[PDB]
Amino acid sequence: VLKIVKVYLAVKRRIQPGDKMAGRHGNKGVISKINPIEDMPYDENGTPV
Amino acid sequence: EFLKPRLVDIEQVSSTHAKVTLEPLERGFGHTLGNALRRILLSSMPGCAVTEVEIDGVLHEYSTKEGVQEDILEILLNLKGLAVRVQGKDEVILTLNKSGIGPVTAADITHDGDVEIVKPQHVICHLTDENASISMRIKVQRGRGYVPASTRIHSEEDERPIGRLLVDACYSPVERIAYNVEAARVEQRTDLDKLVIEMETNGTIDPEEAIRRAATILAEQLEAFVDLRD
Repeated sequence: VLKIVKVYLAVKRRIQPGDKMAGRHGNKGVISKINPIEDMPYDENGTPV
Repeated sequence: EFLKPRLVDIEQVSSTHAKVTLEPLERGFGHTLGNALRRILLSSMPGCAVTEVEIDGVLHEYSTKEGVQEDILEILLNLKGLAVRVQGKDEVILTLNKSGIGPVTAADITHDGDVEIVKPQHVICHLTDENASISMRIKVQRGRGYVPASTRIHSEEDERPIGRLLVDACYSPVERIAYNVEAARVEQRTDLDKLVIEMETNGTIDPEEAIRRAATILAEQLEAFVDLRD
């Protein structure tokens, strides 16, 4: 081998349906659907979840 | 038989937060109109947002400038929260140039006459060196909803300039919409309700113009339903 050329690729992956995003206590699960902000349940304050 | 809801006092708890109330609303229209307006506001409102960032010194998102206390990534993540409005034109290019030590804030940006920074204490970054100087060119444009990092690159077929920084533009001027239906008392008849909407926005839209935009969009949607084409 004469020379080594290493190139580093950076990808910024965003969470999306299928990502096994799991809780701390043994909770599991995949991202079901990205439903919009205003379709989220909201309290009396109107704060979505 | 049906009265028409009327705009009454639109109080300002703050620049961000405002209460808009509709007094003469008939039975069976409180929660209906409330949901209507809330969905329209959170779903479709024009808003000004940062799309492209051009920092003079750094070459890419993960390359960190000498002198600053923050990664260029964190600088972009703060630039997202820039509360800016433009009403003279659709797309503008703000310029920021600051040297010396101290917290580089939004107020330091060279503003034009058509651009307003409604949050002129927004800490963009921290410059921690006398020699170090930060030079930003920030593209702020109008839009709706949320445009994740995947689309405008197809409007130009790859970012031909290098060192350009692409940012998830979140144009939503509003962040909280809530409606409450309360028993309003007026001399006319006996059963009417205040529709009181709390709206927390980024200070870039007036509550009156916001509700007017929402109502106009809803009316345009109901245009087809008023007159069924088949």
